[PDB]
Amino acid sequence: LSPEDKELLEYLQQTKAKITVVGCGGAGNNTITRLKMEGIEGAKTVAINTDAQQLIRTKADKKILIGKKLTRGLGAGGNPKIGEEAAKESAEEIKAAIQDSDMVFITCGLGGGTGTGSAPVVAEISKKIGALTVAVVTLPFVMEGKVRMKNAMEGLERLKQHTDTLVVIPNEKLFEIVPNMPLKLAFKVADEVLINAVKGLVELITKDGLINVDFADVKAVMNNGGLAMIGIGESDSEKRAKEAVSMALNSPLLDVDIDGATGALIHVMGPEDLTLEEAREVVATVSSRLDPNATIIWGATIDENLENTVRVLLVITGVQSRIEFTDTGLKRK
Ligand SMILES: Nc1nc2c(ncn2[C@@H]2O[C@H](COP(=O)(O)OP(=O)(O)OP(=O)(O)O)[C@@H](O)[C@H]2O)c(=O)[nH]1
Ligand SMILES: [Mg+2]
Repeated sequence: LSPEDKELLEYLQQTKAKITVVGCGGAGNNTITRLKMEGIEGAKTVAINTDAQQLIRTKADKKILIGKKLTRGLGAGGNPKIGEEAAKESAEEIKAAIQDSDMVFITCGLGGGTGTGSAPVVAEISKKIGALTVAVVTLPFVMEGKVRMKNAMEGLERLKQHTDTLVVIPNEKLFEIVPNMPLKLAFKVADEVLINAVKGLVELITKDGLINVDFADVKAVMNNGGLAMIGIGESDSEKRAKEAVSMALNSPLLDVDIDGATGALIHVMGPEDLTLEEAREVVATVSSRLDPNATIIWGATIDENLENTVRVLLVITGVQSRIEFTDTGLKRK
């Protein structure tokens, strides 16, 4: 290289796109494990919990047992305050774990004591170190009781204070996707949605695809994405790309008016025969449903575990004005 170049390269050296995914509580830890085992691209995984037993059986690049002096390696028993105090107690360790991150993904299942309580603390620390802070969390099933939904919503309120974009997935809507779903499989299905949402969002930024997704653009949109929701769809039919995005746009997980949506992140995933043309048809379809001033970031990657099905992950941001926070869950305005 040359004097100018060599300098630049060195510059690229220091700077980067350090992404860290943090899972809190059992649900959060279970998510991290899958990401680690199936190997999420260009992202560090961190699992944190008060329950040492859940944490020891968890797999991640780093593990932080929080609340040692407070919970003595035991869970929070559903007490959000314990999870908060515990996270506060381990603020330094958490900070060390996510230090130097350009972006931090906080994932957990709201409703318990650790995830609900610690998540907002990890988020605050994440912002203090200057990382684009994004959370992907789930709301509990109705069958879990009002108390769980209350703590969840309360935690969703605290969380919204420290995040740049807060993606919320209502588990209850999972029953609308698969009506005859056996109870013993509810959480196995939720696991799948969570993984597809987090991995899908992360790899959209880190995985080489048929088109380049710029990190600066991703910042611009997530920096103030506010409250966000997702849509998932896949098809192998004649118009696979057309059906997939149609499914995603009609997904019950995306329970809200998207016309006022400020932006969107679209991740098209398919087998080796995936073409840029299909990707564009997906974007075009979504583009018409949102405000013409909305910013749309999109990518398209090959997933060899797809055979001949195309998958579409939709993330609609800035929809908090079309939503209201009740202790029974989110309600459409
Ligand atoms: N996807 C997924 N969701 C889960 C699973 N188990 C729990 N949930 C959901 O996640 C919510 C929080 O539960 P946990 O993650 O177990 O709780 P925790 O954060 O560890 O908190 P404490 O046990 O009270 O210390 C529950 O209300 C369920 O909605 C699981 O294995 N997978
Ligand atoms: Mg626990």
